[PDB]
Amino acid sequence: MDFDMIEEKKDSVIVRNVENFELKDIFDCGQCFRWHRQENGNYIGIAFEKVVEVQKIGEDVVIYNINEEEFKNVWSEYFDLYRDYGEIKKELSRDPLLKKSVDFGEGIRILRQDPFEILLSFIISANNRIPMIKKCINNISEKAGKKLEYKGKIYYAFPTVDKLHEFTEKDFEECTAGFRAKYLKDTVDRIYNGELNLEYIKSLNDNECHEELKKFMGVGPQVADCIMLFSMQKYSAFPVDTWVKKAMMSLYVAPDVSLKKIRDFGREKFGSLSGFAQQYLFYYARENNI
DNA sequence: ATCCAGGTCTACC
DNA sequence: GGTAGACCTGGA
Ligand code: NA
Repeated sequence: MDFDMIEEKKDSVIVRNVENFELKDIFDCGQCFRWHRQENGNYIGIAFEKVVEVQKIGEDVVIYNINEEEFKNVWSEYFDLYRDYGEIKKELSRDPLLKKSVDFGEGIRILRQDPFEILLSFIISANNRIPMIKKCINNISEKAGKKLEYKGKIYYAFPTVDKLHEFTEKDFEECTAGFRAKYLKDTVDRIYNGELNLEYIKSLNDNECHEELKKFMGVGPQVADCIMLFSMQKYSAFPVDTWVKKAMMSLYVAPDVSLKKIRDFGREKFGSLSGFAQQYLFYYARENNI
């Protein structure tokens, strides 16, 4: 694990001896949409019906608004703290072409997020800009999510399946999902009536999981890979969006290679570490606007 | 303006 | 199996 012990305080939990953990790298690498950077460098986020604030001071991480029981059963896995990222980076760095990207995002960790929230979040992500994606997700939450209080402000949890099933296509359009509104409505319908079961899909091996996710309207090869990587821990995923495409064309493939060929090339080369390789590549490419 | 952003769906050889 | 057009929105 990438930490050694924790200390439960009155208003938070302190995680000691943390390694491969930097706030900007984790929250701004593209994998999540409900974490917001604070003036002081901290980040406040909403996940699993809770508001959490995270601060990094030296080798210690302070997670506000949670206790030890919550750290053990929810947040330790949320931050993927049981995985040794030093080994991941060591293996990937054997490839000189990946070195610069790994060095740039040394503190990245792949969060273990909720399948339902992630499914809808990435359907919204298609042919969209992150700022807009964040707004749409928060609007959806404000419209039907549970009220949460933290430091004088009311935050809204992501809606339950039952509450989201109450949405009409127009409701999604109002939250500004654009043309994706119909996809979100259809998807929530299939989750609600049980046509597709997320717990079942998450239990499948990487390839079968990917195929089932593509059954959802609005989900293609890229969105499916994001969903299984970010909420189902299927690490052979290699989501090829515009940024990863650019990164791969700069290092491994020609400018006329299809996205499918790029995905297959990446998965073949990086294997079980494809998802991690993709994140370092994405973050470097987007931040440096290659 | 025309293109781009965490693409996907539809029509079609 | 592989491939041009259309598609909400809004900052550059
Ligand atoms: Na689909």
